[PDB]
Amino acid sequence: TSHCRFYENKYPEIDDIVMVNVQQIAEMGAYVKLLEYDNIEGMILLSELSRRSIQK
Amino acid sequence: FNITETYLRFLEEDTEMTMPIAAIEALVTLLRIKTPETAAEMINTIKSSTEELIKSIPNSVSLRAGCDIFMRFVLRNLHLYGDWENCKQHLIENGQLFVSRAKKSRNKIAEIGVDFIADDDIILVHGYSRAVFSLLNHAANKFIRFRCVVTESRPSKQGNQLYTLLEQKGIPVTLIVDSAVGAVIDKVDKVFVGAEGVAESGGIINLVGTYSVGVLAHNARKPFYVVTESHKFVRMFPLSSDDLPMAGPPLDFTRRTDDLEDALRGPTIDYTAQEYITALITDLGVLTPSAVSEELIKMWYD
Amino acid sequence: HPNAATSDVNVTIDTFVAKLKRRQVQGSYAIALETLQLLMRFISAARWNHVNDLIEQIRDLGNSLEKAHPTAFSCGNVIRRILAVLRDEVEEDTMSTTVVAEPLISSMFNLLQKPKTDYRQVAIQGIKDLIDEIKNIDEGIQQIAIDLIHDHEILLTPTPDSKTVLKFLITARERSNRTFTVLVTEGFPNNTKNAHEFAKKLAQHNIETLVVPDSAVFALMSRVGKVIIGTKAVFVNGGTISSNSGVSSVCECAREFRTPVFAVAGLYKLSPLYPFDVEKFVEFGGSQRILPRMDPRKRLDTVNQITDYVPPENIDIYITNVGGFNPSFIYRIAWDNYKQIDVHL
Amino acid sequence: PGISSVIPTVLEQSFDNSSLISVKELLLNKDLIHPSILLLTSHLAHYKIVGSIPRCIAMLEVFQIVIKDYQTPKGTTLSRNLTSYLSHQIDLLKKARPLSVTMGNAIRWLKQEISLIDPSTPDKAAKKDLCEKIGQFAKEKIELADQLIIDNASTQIEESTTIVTYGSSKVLTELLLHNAISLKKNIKVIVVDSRPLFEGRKMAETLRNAGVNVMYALITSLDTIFNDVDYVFLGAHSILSNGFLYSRAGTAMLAMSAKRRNIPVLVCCESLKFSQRVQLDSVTFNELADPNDLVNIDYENPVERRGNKGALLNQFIKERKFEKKKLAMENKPKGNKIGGKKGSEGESKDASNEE
Repeated sequence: TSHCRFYENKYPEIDDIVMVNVQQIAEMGAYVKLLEYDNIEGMILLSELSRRSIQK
Repeated sequence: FNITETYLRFLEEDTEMTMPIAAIEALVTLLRIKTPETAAEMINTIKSSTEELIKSIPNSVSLRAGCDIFMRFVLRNLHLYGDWENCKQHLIENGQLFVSRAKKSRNKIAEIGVDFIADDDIILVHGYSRAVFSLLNHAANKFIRFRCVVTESRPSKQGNQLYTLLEQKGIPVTLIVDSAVGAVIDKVDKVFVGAEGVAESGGIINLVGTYSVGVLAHNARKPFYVVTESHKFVRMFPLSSDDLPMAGPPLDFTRRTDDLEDALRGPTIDYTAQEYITALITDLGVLTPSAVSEELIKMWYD
Repeated sequence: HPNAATSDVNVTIDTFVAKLKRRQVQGSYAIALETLQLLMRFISAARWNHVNDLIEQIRDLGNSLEKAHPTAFSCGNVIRRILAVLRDEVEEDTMSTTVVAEPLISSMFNLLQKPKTDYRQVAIQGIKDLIDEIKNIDEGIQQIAIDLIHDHEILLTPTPDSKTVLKFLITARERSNRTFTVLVTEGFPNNTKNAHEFAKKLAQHNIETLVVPDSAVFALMSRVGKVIIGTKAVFVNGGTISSNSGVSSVCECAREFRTPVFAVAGLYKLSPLYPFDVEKFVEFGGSQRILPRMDPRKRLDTVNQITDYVPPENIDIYITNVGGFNPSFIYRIAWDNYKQIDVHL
Repeated sequence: PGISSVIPTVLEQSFDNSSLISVKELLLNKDLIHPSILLLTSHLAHYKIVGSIPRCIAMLEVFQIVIKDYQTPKGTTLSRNLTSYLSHQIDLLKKARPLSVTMGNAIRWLKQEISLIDPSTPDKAAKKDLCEKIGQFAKEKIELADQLIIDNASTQIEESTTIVTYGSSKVLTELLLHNAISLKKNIKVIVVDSRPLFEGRKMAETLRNAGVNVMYALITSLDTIFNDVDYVFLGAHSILSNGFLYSRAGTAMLAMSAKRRNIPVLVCCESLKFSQRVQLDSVTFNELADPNDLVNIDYENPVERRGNKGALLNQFIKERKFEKKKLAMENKPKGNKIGGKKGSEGESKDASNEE
């Protein structure tokens, strides 16, 4: 079974960097699992995700 | 943080404040507890609330549409990407602000939509929508040249109520039955229909019959109308002649009886296509052909 | 709002009014030109200083013009376009003065949520742009025209009153290998002479002309393939004001037969205000032109109308100088030329 | 290029909007011509399977292969004769058989890409990224579009459905298969087919191979299964900015029938299928092959028989012409679902500004 956080603590901090693997999009943004800080889901809203076909 | 209670509180009230508006206000209040910034806690909670609303809903999509609109608005809000408090404050503000907007919309309607009335033209208002009634009242106030006509509608006696309301004004009133509408082809000049939801392009949800009316209008080449204020913009499209979420069963051939149990079952809800309607009535400037779809496109980008 | 503020700045308003009323000006193009000239005069002379106040003044002027004349639309449209042009620049200026601007695309919720100065040159440029747009409509459609009608097929053509339509027809006719037959309806009390002229031109142009009495449309409809409206003005829900008389019935017939109805006009003829009715827009001609006599003719109240309205139903496609737009699409085009607050004056 | 014209059959008095015939049998081929393209042409000359969607994919693949094969020369630069080559290829394709809007769009995109990357960049590094980008594009503007279509279908289609289709609309077939096997629901699927093409038959065969209950149909009647039929998707090829559809065979007839009886029709498409060019009749642009599909007396395609049929010029004046692509109407296909999920065909070019 694949679990357990990468660092010492379970929950991330402020200003730190994480890599995410996407599962599903639309309606909210991306409530997706992390590959840098635990397998528990972390969410982005449809505003901070993009800057500059986005939904494609 | 409670929505069933709110739903219970509002069903036959309306009049002063629109049914959907109250719901929107409630949603705003809910939002303004768990902070819009913390999107992890907030959006999930919103979704849960929507689910609850759906569960509590029998025969409606309007509330759902409203909440989707609210969500969209919220999403739009955070696009300033600078100071995070001002946006939050703005979000907090936009609830009673929405209510306020309604008055303004009504005022706008009372100025743009009052140009339509001509020499000897008989008006027939379908369904129940406050905006249409307000428009009618404003027309009466102007004293152009008209006739206000009612119907024999069948949900929980709505048509009768409408007729009674009309009586208050004083304007001479005669009635049209759901069946006896067939005789109307040119005598009643223009066919007006009130809305309880506006979808993509021409898609409108009301009460116990609109599609047939539209068809009749098409046959007669009559001007068909959709009349509303501003709170009903949906992303929806049906496949068949009619397709909707239903609590009242479609074509329920009732079980073998002799002493009566359950019988009042059929298409309680009605949709209309793009081709049948000639004019769209909203306060948002003067838009008609397919502006709502464009608006939706602008909003969703999905 | 009539003339009161205008002193030794602008006088030509009265002249414009005169031209509108007694008809010394003829053809929509000419009207448009006049309007452009008026705008130029306004720009080269009037005092600016403030921007909002200037905008208000312009709005007032527009209102006054509307009050003066309704049957002219091109004039109005041009003004509206110019206003729209001004507006973007104004917005840009405001954006600079204030100093987030754009998320991804042009978006809604702008009406719910809260959104020394130079502009004269930009206004001038807008006028030039408008002029350019006006220049030629036919030199922009005739490439999407010799594309629809083909060999051994038959046309039905009402309203030869619009100068564009005739030209389009001529362009269609140009070819030597292609052959087609043309039916031309009259429209008696307002368009007979014009129709005759058109017929003559067709005859000259080495094409098989067919003269149609307004009654004999029905006994030849089995062979009919295409319908073209000779419109003069365009509206919000796709609808069009025609260049007078004898179109509507033909259109209805076509609809009944389910026989193709095309619309040829131009996007300068495009108006950003809805046809709330037909009664306020369409005017009547002269009752004297049908029947002579006067003293016993008090009893003989005769009815004749010039202009014609067609519903947003019998119309199908609008190929413009830009391209092929549709009745349920023209709103966006209108918006692209005339902006939000500019519609309501 | 080689050899052109020198072919039988008259110009035809009825219907001659486009030229009718070509290169089938190879003799004296040029040194620089890639054989893959030739092979493709040979296939298309007598093709049964592909239609609109897979053709474009194949073309893309071929282009990718060509790119892989090609390196920056010493004398001529990377943007020196590539464009010319592309043009030549396009011309060859035209000569072979008229093409689709999707293909044109792809070509345009390629051109744009070419314009983008400056010739001063390292060559090896350039195409390494370019190929990746192309792959990404392919993934997005095709497979992802298909996925989106599928998801649209999922929300919309009711709890188990009777489905009617026409042609060889590969996406729709895939969707059907998914419905059958992946999500698992009842699939009473009805397929119609004409004489000249055995596309419908092929589709049916494929369905059988996957284990699907299919109803086979021909021209003589359609209504025999209707008068019961509940939900219908139509065959697709290309869309116009009118709100109309330029599609294959008697789909228009089917649509008309649907309009007449009970329920309208709906079509789902890719977001890069749309054009900005417009037309409104089956006389505008006709897609033609040789009048030989009905010369052989039914059954199979390669037979070679002795009988009676074969009088194109032999007897006292006889013409045996046909059409492949016809005009589908507007008032009846109310539904259009793309990469932008939801909308109507009444909104004929609402996505053309956004892209």
